[PDB]
Amino acid sequence: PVPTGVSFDYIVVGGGAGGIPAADKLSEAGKSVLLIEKGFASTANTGGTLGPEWLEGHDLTRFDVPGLCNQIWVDSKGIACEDTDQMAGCVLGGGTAVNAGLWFKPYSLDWDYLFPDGWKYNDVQPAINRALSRIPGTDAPSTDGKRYYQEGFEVLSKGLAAGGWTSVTANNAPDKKNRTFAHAPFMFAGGERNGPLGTYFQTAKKRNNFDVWLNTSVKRVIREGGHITGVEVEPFRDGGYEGIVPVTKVTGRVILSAGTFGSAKILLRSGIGPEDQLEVVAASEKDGPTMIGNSSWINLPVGYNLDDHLNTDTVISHPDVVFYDFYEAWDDPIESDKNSYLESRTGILAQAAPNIGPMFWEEIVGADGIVRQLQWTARVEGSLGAPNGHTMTMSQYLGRGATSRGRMTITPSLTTIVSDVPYLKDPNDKEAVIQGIINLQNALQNVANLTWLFPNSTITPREYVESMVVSPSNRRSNHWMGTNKLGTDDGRKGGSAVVDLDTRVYGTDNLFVIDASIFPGVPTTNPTSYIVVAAEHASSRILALPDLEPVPKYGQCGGREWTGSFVCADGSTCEYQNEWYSQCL
Ligand SMILES: Cc1cc2nc3c(=O)[nH]c(=O)nc-3n(C[C@H](O)[C@H](O)[C@H](O)COP(=O)(O)OP(=O)(O)OC[C@H]3O[C@@H](n4cnc5c(N)ncnc54)[C@H](O)[C@@H]3O)c2cc1C
Ligand SMILES: *[C@@H]1O[C@H](CO)[C@@H](O[C@@H]2O[C@H](CO)[C@@H](O)[C@H](O)[C@H]2NC(C)=O)[C@H](O)[C@H]1NC(C)=O
Ligand SMILES: *[C@@H]1O[C@H](CO)[C@@H](O[C@@H]2O[C@H](CO)[C@@H](O)[C@H](O)[C@H]2NC(C)=O)[C@H](O)[C@H]1NC(C)=O
Ligand SMILES: O=C1N[C@H](CO)[C@@H](O[C@@H]2O[C@H](CO)[C@@H](O)[C@H](O)[C@H]2O)[C@H](O)[C@H]1O
Repeated sequence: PVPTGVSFDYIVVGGGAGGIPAADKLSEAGKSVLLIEKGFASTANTGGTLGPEWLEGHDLTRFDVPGLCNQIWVDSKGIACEDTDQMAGCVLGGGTAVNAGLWFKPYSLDWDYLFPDGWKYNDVQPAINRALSRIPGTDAPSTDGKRYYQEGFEVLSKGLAAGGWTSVTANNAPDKKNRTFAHAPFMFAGGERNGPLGTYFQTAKKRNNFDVWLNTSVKRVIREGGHITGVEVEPFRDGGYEGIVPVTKVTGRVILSAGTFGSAKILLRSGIGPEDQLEVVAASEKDGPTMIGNSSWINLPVGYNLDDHLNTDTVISHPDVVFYDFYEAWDDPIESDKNSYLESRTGILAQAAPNIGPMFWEEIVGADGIVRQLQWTARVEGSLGAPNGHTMTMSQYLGRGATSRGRMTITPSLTTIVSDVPYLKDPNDKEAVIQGIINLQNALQNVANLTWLFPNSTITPREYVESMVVSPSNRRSNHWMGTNKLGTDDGRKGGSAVVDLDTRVYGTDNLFVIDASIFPGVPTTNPTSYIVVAAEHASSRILALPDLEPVPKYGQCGGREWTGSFVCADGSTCEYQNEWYSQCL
């Protein structure tokens, strides 16, 4: 039930990695900010209560404890988003509430390579410095600075060093991403998940010019032509709001932080995206009758440029490797570990599940002269059906420089699907994957008693890869990006860009997108830190824009090539004439 007289300078939709820092920075500016979130309170510091019984009374939830982070894989109900075919957090904090918490200071090349000018490394470096001040990493999240069950790590790390790879502290040497290995850095603090929920959101929630609406889903933005007047909400759970909440007249702005799939969905429901997809929404049961008319539609490649890390698992077994069962930690945690975590915030439970071992990287020049970026995540766990005890999984991510891309589309149910699988469309992407496995095998070839289970010694790396099914189900990294791509090439004219350098949606004066969806591709690394940095950076670009200026009566307020204000001065309205012209009348 949305209140009589309330409006906001900024409305930020979605409480994830993009939305929380954006809403924090914008409310820090003194502007009035409303953060609308689908899900409910998650970590205890947001007032979340949800978790196992051994946490009861200890001021902790399932979202606070690093060693419980893998529960999401066996118990996601009411937490994971249901309007997508992939894995996403639909609680407050979004993906940062449920992810493994890996946190990386950006590799400069990622911004220089992926982004146009104004977003290159020189441009976002102040933003990088802000994000890493708010959240420095720690590669030793146990509050005593000790690390636990490192047997496996020491196995692989010693192996790698002998193979010619160099130890770094990853976030002290962000740019050393080639033939490098490191202790895994996390956004944890005080032995707890922390992150954006622990920093950005906490400073925000203290401000009286800041408001959060939980349990509230944004159906779409309401707009007259290219000017968004408000956002339309319905309760996702009891205590959510039903209605249309306005933004400050003329001057007010909306930011879509709902995620690569969620923000794209909202745009489509708002009559922004490819014709065929808008036409799907228009035909739909839920939205057909109330959708904005097809003459107000803005055609942008929403859902194109779908990107993710290509994940390829590898498994080894070594006798010194010690498995820890983080799943049995949900119900019946080993008591001394329960104890050191609850009293001291120390021990294996202050580390993310499963035990996340050496982190390492290399860059491989392909036949096309394109440098492709590999990241490996070693963790102590079976993967391909290898048994859990002495195994370690080594997961290769194919990152920046990969050329393959997919597409997201929307169902008649208004749920999103990955309908064009992104991975390995281009042969040189595959070559990098194969070469990386070969390269790793070379590094680890002198390690005694080390066994290759996956691929086993009788299968070549090429054969091993060639055998694998290429599908999001077994190959996704849950790093989905790119559906609202940021760029200078206006999508209305056939370009690939959904939003411009200020993250403004082409065809609008006040609508912006800050989340994973704007990245032209995936970075070297687990993307959360990058997404926070992009929010630091985008919110500053937005904050430095001059206030929007209404058009005088008879002036042009719209059209398919219009760059300007879409909103009219008092005493006139924007009126559509044709696809190239709207006038204030
Ligand atoms: C479990 C898993 C493991 C991962 N591990 C790592 C890791 O260790 N480190 C790393 O850097 N990254 C990791 N990631 C990647 C990461 O979680 C995402 O890339 C990142 O959090 C996405 O940022 P976002 O702002 O675009 O979207 P999100 O974080 O998903 O935020 C979207 C938010 O908007 C809300 N929302 C969505 N639609 C609507 C709507 N219509 N109305 C209102 N609210 C809405 C959602 O509930 C959610 O809170 C992992 C993620 C997964 C799922
Ligand atoms: C959002 O919805 C959640 C879940 O429906 C509400 O959280 C529950 O609140 C009741 C009583 O207030 C508690 O007994 C439950 O333990 C809570 N569950 C969880 C998972 O937190 C929450 O109150 C709602 N929030 C708002 C603002 O309406
Ligand atoms: C990353 O480091 C490795 C090793 O330092 C580089 O490997 C060299 O690659 C060139 C061709 O790309 C070969 O001709 C050399 O013989 C390789 N040297 C070794 C020791 O393997 C690799 O090129 C580096 N990657 C990038 C992108 O700079
Ligand atoms: O960034 C990530 N970080 C973590 C850690 O690297 C990954 O979690 C892994 O995700 C796998 C599922 O894809 C699980 O089988 C595995 O146990 C779990 O640790 C996650 O899928 C990936 O997106």
